[PDB]
Amino acid sequence: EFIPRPVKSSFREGLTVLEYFINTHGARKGLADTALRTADSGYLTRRLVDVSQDVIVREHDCQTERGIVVELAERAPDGTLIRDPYIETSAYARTLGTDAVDEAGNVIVERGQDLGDPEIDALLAAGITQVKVRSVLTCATSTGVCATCYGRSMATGKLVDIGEAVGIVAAQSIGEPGTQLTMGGLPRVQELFEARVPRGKAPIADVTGRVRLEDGERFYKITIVPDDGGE
Amino acid sequence: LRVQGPREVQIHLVREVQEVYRAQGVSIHDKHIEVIVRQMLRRVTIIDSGSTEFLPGSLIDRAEFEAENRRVVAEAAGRPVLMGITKASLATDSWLSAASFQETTRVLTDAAINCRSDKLNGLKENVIIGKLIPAGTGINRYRNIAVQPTEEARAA
Amino acid sequence: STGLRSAEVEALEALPDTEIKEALQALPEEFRMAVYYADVEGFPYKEIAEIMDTPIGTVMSRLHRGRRQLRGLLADVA
Amino acid sequence: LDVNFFDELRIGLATAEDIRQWSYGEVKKPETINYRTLKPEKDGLFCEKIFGPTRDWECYCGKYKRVRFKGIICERCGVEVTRAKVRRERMGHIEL
Amino acid sequence: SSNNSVPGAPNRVSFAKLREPLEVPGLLDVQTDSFEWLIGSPRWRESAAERGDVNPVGGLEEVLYELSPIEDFSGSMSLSFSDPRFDDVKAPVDECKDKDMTYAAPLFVTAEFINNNTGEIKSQTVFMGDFPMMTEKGTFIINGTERVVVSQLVRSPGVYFDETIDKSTDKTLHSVKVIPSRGAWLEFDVDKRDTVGVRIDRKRRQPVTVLLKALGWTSEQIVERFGFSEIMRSTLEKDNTVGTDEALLDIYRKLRPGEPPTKESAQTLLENLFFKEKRYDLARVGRYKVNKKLGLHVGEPITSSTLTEEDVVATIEYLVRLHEGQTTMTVPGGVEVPVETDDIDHFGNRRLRTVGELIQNQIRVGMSRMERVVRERMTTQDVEAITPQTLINIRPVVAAIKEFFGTSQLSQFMDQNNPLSGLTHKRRLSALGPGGLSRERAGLEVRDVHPSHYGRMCPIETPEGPNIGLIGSLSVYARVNPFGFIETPYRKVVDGVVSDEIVYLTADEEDRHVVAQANSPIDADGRFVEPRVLVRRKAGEVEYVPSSEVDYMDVSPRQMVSVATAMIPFLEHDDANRALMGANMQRQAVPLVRSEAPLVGTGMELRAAIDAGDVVVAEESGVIEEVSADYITVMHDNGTRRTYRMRKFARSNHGTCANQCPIVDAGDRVEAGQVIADGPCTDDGEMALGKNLLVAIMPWEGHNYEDAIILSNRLVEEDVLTSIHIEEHEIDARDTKLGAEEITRDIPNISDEVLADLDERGIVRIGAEVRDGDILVGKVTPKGETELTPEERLLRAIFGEKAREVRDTSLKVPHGESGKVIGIRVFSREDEDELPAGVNELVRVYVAQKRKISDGDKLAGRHGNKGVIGKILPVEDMPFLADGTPVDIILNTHGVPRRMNIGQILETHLGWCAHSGWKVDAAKGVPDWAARLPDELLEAQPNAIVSTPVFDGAQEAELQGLLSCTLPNRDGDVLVDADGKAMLFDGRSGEPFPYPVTVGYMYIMKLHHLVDDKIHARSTGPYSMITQQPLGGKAQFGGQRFGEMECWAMQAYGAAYTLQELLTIKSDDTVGRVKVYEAIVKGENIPEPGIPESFKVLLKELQSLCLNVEVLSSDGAAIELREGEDEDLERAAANLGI
Amino acid sequence: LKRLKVVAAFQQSGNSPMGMVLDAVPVIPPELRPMVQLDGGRFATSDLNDLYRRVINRNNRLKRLIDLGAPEIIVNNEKRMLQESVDALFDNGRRGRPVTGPGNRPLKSLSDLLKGKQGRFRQNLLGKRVDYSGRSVIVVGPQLKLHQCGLPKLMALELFKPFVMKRLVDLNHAQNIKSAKRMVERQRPQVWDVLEEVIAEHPVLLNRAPTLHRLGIQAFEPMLVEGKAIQLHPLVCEAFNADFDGDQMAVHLPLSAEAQAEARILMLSSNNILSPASGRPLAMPRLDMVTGL
RNA sequence: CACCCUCGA
DNA sequence: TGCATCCGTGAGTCGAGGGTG
DNA sequence: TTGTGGGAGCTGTCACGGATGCA
Ligand SMILES: [Mg+2]
Ligand SMILES: [Zn+2]
Ligand SMILES: [Zn+2]
Repeated sequence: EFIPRPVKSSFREGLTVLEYFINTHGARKGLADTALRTADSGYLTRRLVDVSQDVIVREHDCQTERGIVVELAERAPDGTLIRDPYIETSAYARTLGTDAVDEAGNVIVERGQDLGDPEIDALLAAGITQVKVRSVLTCATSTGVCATCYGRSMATGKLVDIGEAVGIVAAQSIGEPGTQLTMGGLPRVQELFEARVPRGKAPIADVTGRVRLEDGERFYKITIVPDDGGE
Repeated sequence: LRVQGPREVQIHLVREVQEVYRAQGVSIHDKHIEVIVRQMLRRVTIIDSGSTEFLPGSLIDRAEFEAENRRVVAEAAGRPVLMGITKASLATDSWLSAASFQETTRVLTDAAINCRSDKLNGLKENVIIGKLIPAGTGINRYRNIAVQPTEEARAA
Repeated sequence: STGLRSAEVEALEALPDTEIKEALQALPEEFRMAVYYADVEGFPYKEIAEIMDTPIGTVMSRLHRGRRQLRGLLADVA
Repeated sequence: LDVNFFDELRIGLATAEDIRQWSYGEVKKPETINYRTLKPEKDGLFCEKIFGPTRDWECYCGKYKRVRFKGIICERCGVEVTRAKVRRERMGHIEL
Repeated sequence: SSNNSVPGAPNRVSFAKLREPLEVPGLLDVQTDSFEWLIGSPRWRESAAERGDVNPVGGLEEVLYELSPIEDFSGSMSLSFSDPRFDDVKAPVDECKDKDMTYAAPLFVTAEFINNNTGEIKSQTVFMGDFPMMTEKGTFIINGTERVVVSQLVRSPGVYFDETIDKSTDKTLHSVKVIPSRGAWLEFDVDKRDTVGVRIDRKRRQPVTVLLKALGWTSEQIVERFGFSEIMRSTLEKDNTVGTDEALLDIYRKLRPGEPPTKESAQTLLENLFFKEKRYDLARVGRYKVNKKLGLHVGEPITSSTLTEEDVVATIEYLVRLHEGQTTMTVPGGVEVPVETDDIDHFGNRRLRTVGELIQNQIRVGMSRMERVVRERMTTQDVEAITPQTLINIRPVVAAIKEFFGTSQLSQFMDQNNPLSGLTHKRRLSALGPGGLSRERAGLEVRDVHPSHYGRMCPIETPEGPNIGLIGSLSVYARVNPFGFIETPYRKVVDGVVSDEIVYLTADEEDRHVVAQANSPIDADGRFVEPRVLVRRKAGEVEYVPSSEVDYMDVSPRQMVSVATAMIPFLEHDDANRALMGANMQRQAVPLVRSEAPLVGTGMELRAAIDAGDVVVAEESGVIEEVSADYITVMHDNGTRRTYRMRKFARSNHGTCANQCPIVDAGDRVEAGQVIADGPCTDDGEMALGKNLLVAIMPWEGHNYEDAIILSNRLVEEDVLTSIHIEEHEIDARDTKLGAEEITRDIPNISDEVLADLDERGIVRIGAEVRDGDILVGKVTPKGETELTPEERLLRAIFGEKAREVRDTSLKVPHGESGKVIGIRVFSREDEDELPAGVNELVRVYVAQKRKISDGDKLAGRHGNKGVIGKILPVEDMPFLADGTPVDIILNTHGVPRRMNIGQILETHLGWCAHSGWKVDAAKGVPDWAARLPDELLEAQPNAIVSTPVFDGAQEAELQGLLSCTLPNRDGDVLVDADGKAMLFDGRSGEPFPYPVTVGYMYIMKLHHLVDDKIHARSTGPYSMITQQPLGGKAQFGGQRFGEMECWAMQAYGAAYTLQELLTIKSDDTVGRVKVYEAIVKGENIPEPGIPESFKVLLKELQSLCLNVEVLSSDGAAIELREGEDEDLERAAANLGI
Repeated sequence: LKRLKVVAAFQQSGNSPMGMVLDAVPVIPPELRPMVQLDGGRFATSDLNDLYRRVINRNNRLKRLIDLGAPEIIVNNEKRMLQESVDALFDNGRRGRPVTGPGNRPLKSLSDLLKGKQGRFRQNLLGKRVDYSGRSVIVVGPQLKLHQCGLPKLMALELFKPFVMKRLVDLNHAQNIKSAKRMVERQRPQVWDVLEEVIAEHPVLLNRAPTLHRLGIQAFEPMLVEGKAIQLHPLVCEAFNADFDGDQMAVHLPLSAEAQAEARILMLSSNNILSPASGRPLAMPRLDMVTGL
């Protein structure tokens, strides 16, 4: 919690006795919480390394036409489009499977390009708001993954070589800034990666239909009448 | 998974994990989380054993399921599953990797009962036995390169 | 008894003495084989004679004379 | 002696026949070693007769002490005269 | 200011705003008072009788009273113990440290035996054993090493209630446990279902009504007391049986699984479990706690302290009413006791066992094991042929004392880096250990700072590592209650009038009152000037209260602070992390050849140094009669003499040098308590842990980048950071299976040049200079006939020189170690010396090194600002002031502001102020800033000695004013402006640096982390004979671990051949490593790696578990992993000339 | 389903369930359960030997009871005790309270040799101690290039000991190789002028724990420096998370040509400039440089 | 050999 | 035979110094 | 191989999943 009495003094003026005694509590709590957080991070990193160490690049191209749709930008009612913040983590460093239609004949990208910064800027200037890219999820590689579906290598900047073991690199990349997650936090990451039924379970819609809300006392009741004619 | 299909659960999990790592303000590209998620959907549950020797409810590889279906359709109710990284690591084909990872006693008992023979082709397996790992410079196409000067340079 | 041996010590013990070796080479092959089967390995005299398919007298005489030659040739104690 | 190029590794339950086949002998006594002489006791947990000789090419009672007599077994103590490096690969057994 | 309580103490003018109404107590009393209570010393006798306790019972006296008498089964004979007496010490402290003995004294007891049948009495004096004694420094000597017994934090015995939310139903469940000082626990828990179960000795939960009826309470009598509570009624409705004897036999059937029951044995066992003082004992602390928590008896009768039935009924009623929650609770006879759950970490419920109580608890086990043998011999020995001597066996008592002082977690190797480290180690409080909590049970809640730690346990000083919060230093003014509770002093206030009466309060007695603050305004009459005062409340509530409700007031600021923490100037200007780091790094500073008291300090250095013990203090007033580098002889006023011997170049436990030097001259008159000679880190009486260095705060060519530090080469040339490090090497000649070893100079195959520094014995000569690999002691060992090489066998058979066959096992100097040989100690078996079995001779050689400051050595100030030395520039390259004075150390700017230790900048400003001196402008009175604090600080000469007490001392405005009064240098120039900065000149180019840089004087320490101790490398060395991997540790010349994460990194790189080389030919391959060495020596290519031996070990260990593991070939063929027999003989026969 | 998962495995190619019961207990060789000598005639106790000793004692007492015709109650007690002792030998503490030793410590069972962080797999198979490796405190040394590092003279001499011995025998400083070893150990001044030659273009690996990503190990070209500290380029700190508040780093020496090539090409310092996680620059000017610019 | 204590990043 | 309980897993890396059984 | 005799230690950890044992 937060104590109702704060530490009003600055460390230039010098804290009083009680201000110092109260600050020490939080200081030591933070030290101990970091001591536990680093261990949890190490455990998760080890589990990821073990679950992903059979994932290496084993061929040049999956040749699959499947992919994942990435959102490059969304637009206001005004002509100005807002740049999607995920471009660096979702769109950048990918290879696309379907060329940008651009609403005209102009195909702004060839199938399999690097999608570097100039490609992203050219797609944003043309007015294309969504793209489809090759994804490691939709690869049909028999063993491991393919270089073209994976994307460029972050370190080298070029297309990933074959011998690269992207599984361990991915586990390290995910687990290295693990000691920075503070309190919905790192336990949430563990709950997701361990495929656990969440603490607070919010159900989803089972089928398209018309909803019916029933408000009782501390207990709701939602009933959806489906379109297929079933129960 | 059971409502919207696996290609949607992959997006959901990647989005949630990246949502946490962005709430803390960390630049992690989605491809790493996708590489991790890909291994959580590599198995399927058998509802009806059918003509194969799979036990129902047991988790078998998807490619293995399809390939052994082709062998028995030449002479089968599979449902995609989402399992945790621990349960996926313990379900590997190499008993040595599973024994070195976690829960050694149980893994060893189960492997002895089923008389498991480890194919001995994995990163951790080759590490344990002291063999060149099957990655990087250990891949066959890289490790068996032949090198000799050209004749034009051999003359000089 | 045996210490904690490094690969360095193990590889260096596998090398020849280079001083007793020369003295063994200076003796004729007969004296050399005689003293090898007598003092190095530890065979009895009759067994050494059976190995060399020669009588006892020649084995013993070669042993004694090669011993004297090696004693006069080495003369190195520490 | 090994090129680290083999196909597979196999595990399974070992039968009592496999256990006795592995073993080079049976331990009958809880004794470890004679404390006055620092020598292993016969039919014990460290017995040289079943496990192997502690010193290279040396039997228990001291009859054969050199590499000259190798591969043979001393008839007075039953100790095989060979390298002591076999004391880490020769298992025993206990008949219950 | 003067602080003249210590005679001859140097004058350290203080910025203290307030006056000290109570002085710092004996810093070592936490050890000495406990030990003196254990012994029964006249000091403790007078103190206890004077302190108000007219019940003097020593620890040994208590154990003997509890043991006496020892009656037999027949009741015919009895043995009583009395009068614990100590004979004089066996050997002095230095003698015991020299001869690997334990400083001890004999223990005698008067053992009176009485035979009732014949009615005869035989007293005697029996020898109990050698009781190890505590030195004057509060430490022990065990087997020649100095040790400290750290006080252990343990929960006090008593009844404790706790609140636990339900796992599923969320319904709050209240549990309670009764924990004795010794005996069986007693737990009472409520369940999810409305049942009240009693868990006795952690057996299956039985209904509480079973125990109630087992005590004899009938059904109608049991329903009455718990009538208002329906949970007890609901449990009685769900009860299994109903009755007294049936409940007794039910308890017996529960407590003993697989046993036919009986009502007689049931009654006897249930009575013996909790109500017999033999098997069960609630200590005086436990009885006090239960009588204060249940209000059973207020007349304070200490007798009958074992699980009274009314106490059990009162605990059950407390629990059932706690589920309700009524404040007022009164058992029949009780007195208005509140109902609430107990805080386990509150220092009222968390006591500490000091050294005396731990030794007493070990002696208790020893004496019980002795009593067993006593009663065993009573039956088998013929009467009238027995004496108290024959009945008593002192073997288990000696074994228990030895086991405690040797293997207990609370007996610790003393930290002897400097006086401060040991002083804090003796006042340290540890939570782990036997009797308390283990490490896996140490949750985050036990480690946090508690409000009851205020003035008892310092919150700042605690380790950073996995022992964080589990280890904490006692507060300055605190002391330990006879019950084991930590008390603290407060000034009593009477209707807003603060008095000079000091009262010591425990954690319980403090939460009942209102404690004021030390910095509250107080007039000369002793009353609060302000109408309201800021105070602390029961639960740690800080609030403003009118001055008429104040009960007590803090005796001083820094009352919540430890010794080490109270030595950080401007503590309140530092965050707790860096303050903790500074307090922990003050104990890691090494002693330097010359000590230098800090230019800016606190009031703690003086008394901390004198109470540490490494300083020489006069026991009685007199005139010095003689002074030598070896001793000081004083002549008292009554004619008696006294002499103090000097520790000269004495090695510490951690290799630091303990050296003492006299600070008095012949003819001087010294008072009782004055410092006569300085210790390792003492300068004229005060803790001098480091040096005052001229520091400039600026980035300099990246050599101070990222906490690196730049030093002036002057510090190397003048030896201002040079220290002395002594190391003790040891070797023994003993007996082997082939014969006896001999220490001799005659070494086979060694030149006479290498043995040049050896005497006739083969020992190096005193004063010789030895380097890496030099011989210290020559030793030869009878050579095993089996390992005789074929060449050696051929030589011994040809020449027949079968005389004095040996091999070289001589002691050598480890890698990276050199220095001058200081001394040689030698013990022989020919001469009568105590040596272990088969050890004929033992020789120790002491080597000292003068280490100057160097690259990579670790420096640090008092504010948590640490750093290694990146570059030491020549004195010309160093930036210098206007008058050509070069700075000594350059600390980078980027470090300071982000760590939140601004105290270093203030220390630097005040250090320049004290180095150059000042004079406040007296024209037109005293300025407004210099009016409040400074009285004698209005002027100060150059190199003045000043102190800024923490939570007191120099205010920011006063430092700002002093920065203007800076006296000029010898040339009339004021080098430092009022901003604390100065124009420096780049000593490399010459052009002056553009902007002014903050310069001043800072106290810098030399931490005990030096490159000479840490650098290590290993091409090839020893291997562990089990897994055949390289050994570990710099001392064993071991290799570096390539852990799992390193292999992950190597794989992520894809460097397969590197990873294989690291795991096969560098670690495990027994034929591949020698092959690699042979290939590198002959300049050939590196061969192909083989199979790791640890994998073969794994296979064999799997086979040990009845697991048939077999490596298969390409197609189902069993592969044999073996050696090859004749692969070695070919090269041998070839190099012998076959 | 759960029961069939067990039965169907036994239903194949012999593999009788009889193996789950033992008529003979295998004994691990003595070298894997050593016994060393202490001071005063004391001996060290391998827990495995104590467990085997309890098993053998109880088996012998059981045989002596059988032959003596004891009451079946006592023989059953002895059979139960033998079963429990074998259970402890195989996995102690798995069932019931563990078997204690000196100080009530649980005896390390045969299962403990493989379980846990310090078992065989994780402690001796996945990671091992290596030869030709050392460690030391790191200092900054901003003068060297990105691909270089400062290596103390003593460290470099110890690491390349066989290389410097070979080069000392190449030239006539040493007559034979054993004299070369003695000369290197005595640190005679002829070695140093040789050392600088054998170091040229021979990369080393620098590692700092915890190795969180692959950049925690990087290859550098060693430059001989004076002192006992490892000079570390100020740009790689962001990759190593290494400050100079007392940090230590370890040096590994690759020997084989493939390993040296992997160091020069795959692990070279100047080759890894970008974070493999986000592609952002890591060798970028970090704090001081920043202000300087 | 195993276990324990303290400490460093 | 339907769950609540109990039990059996897992919980950071590397390094330095000192002990004893 | 004979009047009597029953341990030392400790829960002061938290989260999770699935076989176990019971109502
Ligand atoms: Mg650091
Ligand atoms: Zn693909
Ligand atoms: Zn024999």
